[PDB]
Amino acid sequence: GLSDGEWQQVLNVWGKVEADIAGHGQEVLIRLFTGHPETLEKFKKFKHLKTEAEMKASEKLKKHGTVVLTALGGILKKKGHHEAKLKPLAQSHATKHKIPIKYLEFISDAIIHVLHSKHPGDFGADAQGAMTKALELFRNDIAAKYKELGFQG
Ligand code: HEM
Repeated sequence: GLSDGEWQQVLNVWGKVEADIAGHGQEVLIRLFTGHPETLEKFKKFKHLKTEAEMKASEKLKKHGTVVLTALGGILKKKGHHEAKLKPLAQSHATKHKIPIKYLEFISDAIIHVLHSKHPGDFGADAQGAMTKALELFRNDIAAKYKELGFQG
């Protein structure tokens, strides 16, 4: 779905993430939860966090941020051949935690927002378009697996 140049733009900005993956992950989750509070309800560990300030002080939230962006990074680095890396993630988010595709769109938006905020010089208009396409491919392929797994997403 993406050109070689588009994947380069994706992996270029992703390199910036790997220098502070916990900080990025924290900011992504806080953007998600504050922008779409219904998503917070999915997390038994975190839904007690009422405010952005409480979220920022949570070590466990930050650690989960690391887990999320580590998994996403592994998937992005597989470019268009990401099915093997994506498979276990689709499975867990269709069974252990049922996460609607809409919420994956919300976190996609959050990722794009955080990347634009922290690395604008590596995330101009075209790079943002490339990442948008990469995260769309991600959601589309998860959705396809969801259905096989019997989850309407
Ligand atoms: C870029 C998208 C996402 C990625 C890469 C991702 C990745 C992960 C990973 C690696 C785990 C731990 C292992 C696993 O269960 O698979 C996890 C757990 C979890 N995810 Fe996601 N996730 C994403 C989006 C979401 C969204 C949008 C929600 C809810 C709105 C969500 C809800 C959860 C919950 C509730 C857990 C368990 C947390 C815990 O153990 O306390 N995920 N996720």
